[PDB]
Amino acid sequence: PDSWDKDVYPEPPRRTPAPAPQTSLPNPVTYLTKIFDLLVDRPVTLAREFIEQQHAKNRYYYYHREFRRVPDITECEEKDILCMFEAEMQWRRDYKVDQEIVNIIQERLKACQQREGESYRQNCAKELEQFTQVSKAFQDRYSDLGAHYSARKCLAKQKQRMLAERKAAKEAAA
Amino acid sequence: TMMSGRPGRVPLQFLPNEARSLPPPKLTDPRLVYMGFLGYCSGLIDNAIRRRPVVSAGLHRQLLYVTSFVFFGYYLLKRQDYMYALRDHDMFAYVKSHPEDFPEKDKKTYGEILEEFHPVR
Ligand SMILES: CCCCCCCCCCCCCCCCCC(=O)OC[C@H](COP(=O)([O-])OCC(O)COP(=O)([O-])OC[C@@H](COC(=O)CCCCCCCCCCCCCCCCC)OC(=O)CCCCCCCCCCCCCCCCC)OC(=O)CCCCCCCCCCCCCCCCC
Ligand SMILES: CCCCCCCCCCCCCCCCC[C@@H](O)O[C@H](CO[C@H](O)CCCCCCCCCCCCCCC)COP(=O)(O)OCC[N+](C)(C)C
Ligand SMILES: CCCCCCCCCCCC(=O)OC[C@H](COP(=O)([O-])O)OC(=O)CCCCCCCCCCC
Repeated sequence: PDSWDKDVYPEPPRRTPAPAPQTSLPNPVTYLTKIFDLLVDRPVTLAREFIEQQHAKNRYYYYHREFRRVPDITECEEKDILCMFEAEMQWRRDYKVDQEIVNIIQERLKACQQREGESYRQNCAKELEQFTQVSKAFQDRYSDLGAHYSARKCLAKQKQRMLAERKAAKEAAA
Repeated sequence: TMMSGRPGRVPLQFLPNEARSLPPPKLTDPRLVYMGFLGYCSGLIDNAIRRRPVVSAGLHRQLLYVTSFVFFGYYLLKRQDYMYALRDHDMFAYVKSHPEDFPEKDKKTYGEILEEFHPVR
């Protein structure tokens, strides 16, 4: 459907086998599906058609809010409260966006596991790798900031990580 | 005594002439309203102690209580504002006069400042 992006929420093309009966007995599932279509599907479809027809008469729109980029805590001077506040708010919004990214990847993983069913171990290796990478990056960024997390604390953690990486690289090149 | 003995201080002067250059408190100052509330409470306590109807008796007495409290509160607010303004003025003058004691400092961003990170686990 056009409600969601098929690229953001991937789904393999469905392959439903054609029915090839081998008995002269009737199909109770087929009969019950026909009865369900005649008793439930058509009434709910008519009701939804009327509701959508009512909706189309008073059509109106809502928008997606856009935020421009602002200087971050690295650019903010020491004890500059206005810039610090702006950077903290931007960092919090980006944190929420990253959380939703991790949620999207996790939902993709769950859906692929359920879809593949009995052979999920092999067929879902692609989605497990993406989740592994995303979770590793997210954990490295926001692992142990604490209850009173802040952009300053995350920046300090990144500085510590960069210092450790630089020391390791210098030791390797030595 | 911090501000006592300040140069040019006239003894026993509640409000000097230099206080006239400051913005007077507005008549609707919340501090003045609280002073009037204190006056009203004083009138109510007067009625209660003298065993009169608390809200009804002595309307003139309650009015005089409120008016006196508002008057003294207005003058007290004027003096308080003048003293705080004088303190700030003297502090700024001293900061201007002692740049060696109050020097400007180089401002370095958090990208340059190294702060230790304490993990919570
Ligand atoms: C305004 C409402 C209250 C707000 C309170 C906020 C804080 C400020 C307090 C100011 C108090 C002023 C009055 C003090 C004396 C009261 C005496 C009394 O009994 O009065 C009864 C009197 C009515 O009864 P009554 O038959 O006339 O009284 C005859 C006998 O006195 C009847 O007495 P009795 O001979 O039958 O003896 C019985 C009673 C006699 O004893 C009493 O009734 C107690 C009298 C002293 C109470 C404390 C006075 C204030 C001290 C400072 C409070 C600090 C509060 C904050 C700190 C935390 C709490 C402590 O003794 C006992 O019950 C003994 C057992 C209990 C003892 C332990 C508790 C004692 C009080 C502790 C709490 C104190 C704070 C709350 C005070 C509330 C006072 C109404 O009630 C009032 O007058 C209440 C105030 C009415 C104000 C009306 C204003 C005009 C209309 C509304 C306009 C609103 C604004 C509109 C704006 C524009 C809109 C368009
Ligand atoms: C709530 C507690 C009780 C408050 C009631 C206090 C009553 C004070 C009695 C005098 C009040 C009116 C005085 C007005 C005329 C006299 C003014 C002048 O003579 O005195 C001034 C000084 O007096 C006071 O400034 C005026 C009275 C101030 C009282 C304010 C009480 C603040 C308490 C905080 C709670 C607020 C309560 C609000 C309701 C009162 C200037 O004299 P000065 O030579 O320069 O001071 C010498 C003192 N030195 C040496 C230490 C410097
Ligand atoms: C100024 C020139 C005008 C003419 C001269 C006037 C002189 C002074 C006025 C006299 C007041 C008066 O006679 O009546 C006082 C009334 C109630 O009278 P009473 O029956 O309680 O004795 O009400 C009172 O009791 C007053 C209550 C006030 C108590 C004190 C309040 C203090 C204010 C500041 C406190 C911080």
